[PDB]
Amino acid sequence: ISFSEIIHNALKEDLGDKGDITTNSILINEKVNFAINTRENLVVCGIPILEEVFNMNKEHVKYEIHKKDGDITGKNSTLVSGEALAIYLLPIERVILNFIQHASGIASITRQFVDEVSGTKVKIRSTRKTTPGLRMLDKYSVCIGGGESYRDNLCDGVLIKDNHIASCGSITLAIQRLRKNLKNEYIAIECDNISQVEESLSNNVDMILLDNMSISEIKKAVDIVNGKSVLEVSGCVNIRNVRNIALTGVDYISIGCITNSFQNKDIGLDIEY
Amino acid sequence: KISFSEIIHNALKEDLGDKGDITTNSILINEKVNFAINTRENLVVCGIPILEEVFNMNKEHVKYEIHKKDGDITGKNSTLVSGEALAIYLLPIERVILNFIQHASGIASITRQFVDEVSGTKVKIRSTRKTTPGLRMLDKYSVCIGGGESYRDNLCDGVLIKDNHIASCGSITLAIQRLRKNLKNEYIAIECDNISQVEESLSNNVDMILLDNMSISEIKKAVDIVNGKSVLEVSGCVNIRNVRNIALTGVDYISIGCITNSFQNKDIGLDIEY
Amino acid sequence: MKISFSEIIHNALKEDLGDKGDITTNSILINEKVNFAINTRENLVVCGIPILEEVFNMNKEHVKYEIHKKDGDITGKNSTLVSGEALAIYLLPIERVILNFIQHASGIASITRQFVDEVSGTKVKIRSTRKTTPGLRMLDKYSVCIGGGESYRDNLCDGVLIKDNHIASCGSITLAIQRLRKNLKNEYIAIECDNISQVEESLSNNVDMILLDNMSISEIKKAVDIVNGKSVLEVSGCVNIRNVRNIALTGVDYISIGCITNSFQNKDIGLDIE
Amino acid sequence: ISFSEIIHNALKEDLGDKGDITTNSILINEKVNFAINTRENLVVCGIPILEEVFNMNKEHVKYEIHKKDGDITGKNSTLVSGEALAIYLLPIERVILNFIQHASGIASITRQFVDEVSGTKVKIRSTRKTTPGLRMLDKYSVCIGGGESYRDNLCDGVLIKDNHIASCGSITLAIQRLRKNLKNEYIAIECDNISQVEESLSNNVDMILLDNMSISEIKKAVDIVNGKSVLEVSGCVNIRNVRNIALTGVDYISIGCITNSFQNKDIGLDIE
Repeated sequence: ISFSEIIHNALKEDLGDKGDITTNSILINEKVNFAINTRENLVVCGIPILEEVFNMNKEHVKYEIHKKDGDITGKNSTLVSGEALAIYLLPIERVILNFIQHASGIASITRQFVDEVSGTKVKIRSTRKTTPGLRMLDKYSVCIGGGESYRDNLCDGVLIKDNHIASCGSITLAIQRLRKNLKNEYIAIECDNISQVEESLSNNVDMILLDNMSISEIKKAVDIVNGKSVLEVSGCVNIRNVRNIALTGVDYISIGCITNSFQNKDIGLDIEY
Repeated sequence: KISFSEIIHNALKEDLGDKGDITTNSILINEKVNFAINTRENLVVCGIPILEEVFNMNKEHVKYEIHKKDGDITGKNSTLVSGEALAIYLLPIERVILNFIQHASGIASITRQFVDEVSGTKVKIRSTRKTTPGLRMLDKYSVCIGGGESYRDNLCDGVLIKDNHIASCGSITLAIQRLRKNLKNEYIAIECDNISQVEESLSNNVDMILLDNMSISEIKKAVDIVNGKSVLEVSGCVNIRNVRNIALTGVDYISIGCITNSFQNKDIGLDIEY
Repeated sequence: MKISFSEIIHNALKEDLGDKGDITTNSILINEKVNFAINTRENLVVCGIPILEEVFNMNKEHVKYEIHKKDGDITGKNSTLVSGEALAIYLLPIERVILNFIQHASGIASITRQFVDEVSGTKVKIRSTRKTTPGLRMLDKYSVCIGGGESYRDNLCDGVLIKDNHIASCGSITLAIQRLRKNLKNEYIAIECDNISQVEESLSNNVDMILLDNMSISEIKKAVDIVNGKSVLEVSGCVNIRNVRNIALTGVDYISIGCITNSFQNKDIGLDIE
Repeated sequence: ISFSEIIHNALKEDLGDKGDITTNSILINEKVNFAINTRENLVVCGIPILEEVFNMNKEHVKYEIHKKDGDITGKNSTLVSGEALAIYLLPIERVILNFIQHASGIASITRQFVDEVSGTKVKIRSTRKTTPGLRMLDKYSVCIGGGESYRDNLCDGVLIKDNHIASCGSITLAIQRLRKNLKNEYIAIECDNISQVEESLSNNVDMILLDNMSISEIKKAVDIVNGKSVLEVSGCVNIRNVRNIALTGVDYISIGCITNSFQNKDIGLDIE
């Protein structure tokens, strides 16, 4: 997965054409030892972004990676250390930290959900309710946290949604039109009641997504589906009920709030003398 | 003025790539639908210009009316925008439009929460640069829609001497003397994390002093020591349950990282009739 | 997705308006309203109108306009492309940006149209190259299409074109094609040749498309004969307008011309104010 | 002058996310000797862009600079040579070549006009009719060709135009407003007739630009101005009349056509 464009855009928004007027008006040739240090427990994510950014400035930053993406670490853990020309380091500090705090926030909440469905068959998935401009970083971070993804975007998978059904008039017609136009594509469909589950099953779809159903309804869907289709539960599922959802027998749980509405992790850049 | 045209293009490109929306394009032909963008909870509306801009790309196939504008405070089940569209042009932009307005309103709404809680004091709530990568300006705009303010947009448009400047050059006094030699007549703000640093900043006649992660006790002391000679700002992720006690101290600004990261997106949906 | 000019628009605005904006306009004008027209000063193929639309649309409260010609329209001297009413303070700072775009885009569309007309009644299509203006690859290729031309590929990612320098780097045409085929199964393969021997060897390897780079009319005629319609044939180079028809009648499929996206004349178009 | 952003945007439009699929599918560790060679006479310009691009890939490209910006050179002249890993060189060939061909184009035509006004006091200037996104490269290239620039953009100098006058109603009013609002700015005004020249003089402007006047009107303006303001000519300036214009006694001639509607120079990358 390439991060080069998002890195550029993050640098550009913070550094513009004039650059860092504070740093540049104070520092010349000072060299500093630094450390990227966690201020809380987290699943590490975003180190490749930090590497790509430091690697643009290879003559001016020397560094050592102590933790790789996916490592679980405690408070006060040094993720990366090294030495730099301060005039090259301080202007990129906030861009690097904002990336790894965001990415580690996603990896960490995801891992909390994955740990809580441990010993069931279920995999946690991301959705498309991701931060604008960071679709791929967000889905990558969910994967580093132990989750999966059905598709990256609207181009690489079929998912017939509530609003497709309301627009064409029926699940049956929607699947009919799609089968004609697409070459034996894997079909996923969103259902918000049991009658839609039954209709989706009549049409031999590959995957059924249960949207905002009660646990009793989810169990009924599991029963009627009877292993003839993949089943996924969607919504913002909180940490206190994801296990009960998992134990129904569904295959996947997709969660919106692991990629929006989550806590960034507190990570800082500490500089010596 | 602020433009969103690039962040919109990048959001569209990441979701629609080169193949377009394969699901919608393989199912819909000429169906027309009535739609409403409806809130599912109380919120401060923000991001409407983004919706307008995306909708304006398909003027022939999307007809709409705005019912609420940015900054409007609205309730649950409120229609922000309604209209009529060729479904084949609307469904592929639904998630992009909603991700934007959910994010923007989340920020504007948390900001307004903090703004209301320091009501009856002089305090203004400010954004920081701990914004979502690629959305610096949307995020700061959204804080402003919510009743907040901003010291600077980025590293180019204002001076702010940090812990790491002080650490790299060795002293507050050297940093300021060098900055003044290079930027005459420039407004100077500096981050302090103890009283000694507040005292040294004052000797140097700075315009603005940020108190970074100081205790309520230290802040009250800083206010007494500063004696109105400089602007005073408190900076950190402050609980909503503690923000007012900080505002009662006498400081001028409170900047809060967590109104632009670590906030709840607002719940807003696209309902199709039907 | 439809082509987006939002990024190149922002960079053109930023380079001309910077952080201080238009100091001349902002220091003279207040609330003055003006009728305006964007008028051609000669014959041209209209190109770049969507850019003009996007810029005007950033200032919708302060600029009211009507489009009278669309991209691809062929129009005469003293033709009004767009007219309207604007607060002067908002129109004058974007004048030069908008004019530079449409004058550039229309210059490309117009020179292309010239080459297209001159090969009329042959099977030949005029193609763009990658010898475009830096930062305007997509605008330049778009403007060639507006002018009746076509494009093999947008850039180095979306088609194979084995070049003189590939052949020189690996040692042979046969080894280059073999390696590519090993790595990209069923990729359409184009290769540039600068003599008949290289055409013969490319044909032996069953390539889909052969480019003739700076060959004489005599060699081009020999190539057409040897190829015998078994590969697509394209002539590439800065053909003169007075010699492109001759090339077209040899029976090649395409002519690629570098000098329709560089070294062309901008069209003269102005902003007239009452 | 920074070229970093323009480099980035040129690389981005040509290499995107997938990179160079032809090069990456044919080559691996092949190393090549290369030369960036002129196919015609020119004023060299854009070498610092080539240097900044190559310096991104320092491990993969070694190079020698034979000609610097402003050097006048002949057909078949090697500007830069060296050795590179082919897989790193070929993907940036077109970006590097388009920059130096554009920049050399501007510097070369600028120099032609400069040579033609030689022995007069006149300086050739650039305008703002530059290629979109290349304002600074275009103005730099004009300077390398022996020209000058009044301002980089609308922020760093004042120029009262025809449309400011049409919008506010008079030269006198426009200048009066500007002097209140701006702190002692150098004032330049565009005039398309002698009445406007006269009015600008009574307002003690610093510079007057004569927009598309006849040689006889320009001479009249030189006479009336009498050294009390800088005089610049803009308009239908071609190589065959620029000296006549220069001999009138004006100070500057600004030329739109040296930054748009000019010939790129033919330069190529030759490999062994």
